[PDB]
Amino acid sequence: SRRRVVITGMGMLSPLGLDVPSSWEGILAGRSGIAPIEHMDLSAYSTRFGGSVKGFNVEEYLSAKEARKLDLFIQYGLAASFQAVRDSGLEVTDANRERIGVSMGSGIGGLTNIENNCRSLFEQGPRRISPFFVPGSIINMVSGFLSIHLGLQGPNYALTTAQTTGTHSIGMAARNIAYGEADVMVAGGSEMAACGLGLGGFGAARALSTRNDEPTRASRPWDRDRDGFVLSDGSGALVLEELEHARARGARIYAELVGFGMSGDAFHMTAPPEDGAGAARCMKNALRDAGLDPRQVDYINAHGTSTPAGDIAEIAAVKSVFGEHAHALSMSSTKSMTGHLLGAAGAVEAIFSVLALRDQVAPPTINLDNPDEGCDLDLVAHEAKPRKIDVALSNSFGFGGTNGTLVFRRFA
Amino acid sequence: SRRRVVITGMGMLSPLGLDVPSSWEGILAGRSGIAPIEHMDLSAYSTRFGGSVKGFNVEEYLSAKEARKLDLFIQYGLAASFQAVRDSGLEVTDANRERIGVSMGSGIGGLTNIENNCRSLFEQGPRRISPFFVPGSIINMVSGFLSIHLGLQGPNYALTTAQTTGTHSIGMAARNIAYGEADVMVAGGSEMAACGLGLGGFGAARALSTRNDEPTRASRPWDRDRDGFVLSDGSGALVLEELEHARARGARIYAELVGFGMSGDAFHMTAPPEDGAGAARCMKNALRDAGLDPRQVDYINAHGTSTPAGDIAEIAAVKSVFGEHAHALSMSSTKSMTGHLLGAAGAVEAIFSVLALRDQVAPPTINLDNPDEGCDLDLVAHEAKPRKIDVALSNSFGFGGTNGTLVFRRFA
Ligand SMILES: CCN(CC)C(=O)c1cc(C)no1
Repeated sequence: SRRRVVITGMGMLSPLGLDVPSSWEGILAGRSGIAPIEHMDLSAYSTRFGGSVKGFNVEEYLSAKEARKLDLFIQYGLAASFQAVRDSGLEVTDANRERIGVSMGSGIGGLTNIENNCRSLFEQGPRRISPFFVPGSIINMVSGFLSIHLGLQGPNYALTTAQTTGTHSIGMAARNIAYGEADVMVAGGSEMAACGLGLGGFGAARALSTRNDEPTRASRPWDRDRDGFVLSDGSGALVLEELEHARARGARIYAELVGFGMSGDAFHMTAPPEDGAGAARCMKNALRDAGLDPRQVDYINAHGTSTPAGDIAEIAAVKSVFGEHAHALSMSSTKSMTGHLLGAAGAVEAIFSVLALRDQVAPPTINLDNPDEGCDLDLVAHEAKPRKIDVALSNSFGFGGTNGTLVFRRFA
Repeated sequence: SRRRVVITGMGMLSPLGLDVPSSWEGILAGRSGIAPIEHMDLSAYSTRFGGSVKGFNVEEYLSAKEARKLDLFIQYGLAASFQAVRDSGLEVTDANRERIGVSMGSGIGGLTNIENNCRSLFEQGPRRISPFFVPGSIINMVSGFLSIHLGLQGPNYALTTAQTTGTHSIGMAARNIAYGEADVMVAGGSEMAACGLGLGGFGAARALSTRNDEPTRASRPWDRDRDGFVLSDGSGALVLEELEHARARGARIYAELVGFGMSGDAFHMTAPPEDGAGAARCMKNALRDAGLDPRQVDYINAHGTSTPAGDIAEIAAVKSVFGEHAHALSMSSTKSMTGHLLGAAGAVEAIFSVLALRDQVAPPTINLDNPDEGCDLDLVAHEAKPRKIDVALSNSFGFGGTNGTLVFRRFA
């Protein structure tokens, strides 16, 4: 047997906001966080826009001196984590610190630091590389810094599964608690891949929208005029907690995490199979894990990246899994508003799935002006839809064909 | 309920060889894999040597057209993975492909490729960034490419926990099998951080030995004249398999994985605590997980990096965990010969621990000419020691205070 895992705290930086409630207000209003990227000469680039975090003040979290040691993606991960831990009300003590761990990940890690240190290396030579280049750039330093700052001695690790990172981080942290290796985990992901290297690297694969004239209309999941994903920055963290532990201290419980699925497509380095067979296996594994029938799902937060092949693969996968229930659930892509936060996508979208449960509302897929061929599900086009939601899924389908699904259920 | 996990296949690239038997021959003969680096000009660097993989032929594994797309860390991880799967005798079929996954990790991943593309970006422009920049560099793509080549549809992920990566990858993969999420996992790690940012960045932290004039003597764990770690490249992969699945197909079983521990130090971003308190918590977790009396431990493959603080912290931790039995077990650092493969260290060292069990021999700590203050355990100085080994423990410690321990034992 297995213990129950609940969500007691959430934290976020996104293109919509510097916290969860500001971000969520944007989501339910259909607001875009996408804009031309500033303080960068993007003249030579085919994409000049994305989802930046606006007005982030790291000195609310760290001293200037500690922040100078860390890449932006680590700053963002620590901000969401500190928010989530504050939101949980949890008191770390000598009696529980060995039972509290961290799994905060990233898909691409420290590109901004790699750029700035490459500048020094190329121009001046290796003796100008920062002493903090390695520890301030490696993906496990959100978990590392958070554990040092809060005195967490539980399991300490970091996943990196490209665009699936946040989903896998949360699911695997839930397993840690369910199987008794921890009582509390801080889990999620963070990403800062604006930089030239993110825009240039994805741009070279022609993976990005190039709708430079109308950045807010670029991310248009399942719309016939979509032309690839929009790159976005930020972070999501959840406090996952064993249910009896949460009840004993009088925690506020947002929702229960009942299911976690994983699969591999074993198909292609970057593209999904046309029928989303892997995504279907992963959703079926998550529902089996939750002991739920597909007919019990009310709301899906899609991966919904605005890539032609990805978006159609998900429709096929959902039709395959859900059969005569596929039209009754509501499925939306919040990436229509946030863009694609890569390894943090699954983290912020797990939060939006939990808030869909709290508020009984399916967030919109904005920009869905002309659904493409076969995109005839309830994709919540344009405007948020109040509805009954007992069970919400969140999907992430990333490079290497790596798939993750989380199942959340209302708690009372 | 929790299933038993055995080792049925192993694969490796190291500074001592292009497979496991050749590497292990070097280990038992006390041979150094460390030499001046030939693949780039290091005259401006304070460290000009390391553990390179010599004579690697990627066309033993993959077409030249595919290999040109992939950072060396991916090529090394695939080579070790392919060797491990072949060594296992396992046949992937429609009946089992959903139950076989992969967890191959890296500390830094494709830094060579990111550096080369950053040079293109800065000197020329984004138009010269490779289309394969992202899928040829990011850490999850060992697991990704391996799954595509062999048709593995089970859990597909990657850890990145700095120098603890290979140990965490193997332990977490064992938990997948133990808890019924998979029947077979390919798990381990790969690293190739020997580029200007890697050598420069560890150099700027003054973390590396600067013994340029005698590279084979540079790595000297617990020696009073040690002056930092030696940077090394390669990969380890193991096929982990549920016991009854291995028995059912008549697999050759090398050893059983009986224990896994993690802990965070919660001490410092890069320094280990002097008393080894986090390492001790991690080993005690692993020994309890294995249902063992600490006196059952015969052999410890130490982290043993040849840093002043790391090496003495490990003595303190072993004395704290094992008490008077600390004087009866044998503990060695194979990094004395291989150097520090960073995210691959725990993977190659897990393999060396399993071969210590197969061959009933403790590998030597070479270069241990003058053991430092308090370094008065059996550290198998200079020469391999034939001895009874029923239980072997492999330790890793990393940036962020992240600790892993694996416990292996002979299978009958
Ligand atoms: C054109 C050469 N090939 C196919 C063998 C490749 O580059 C290749 C194989 C996989 C997997 N991804 O890409």
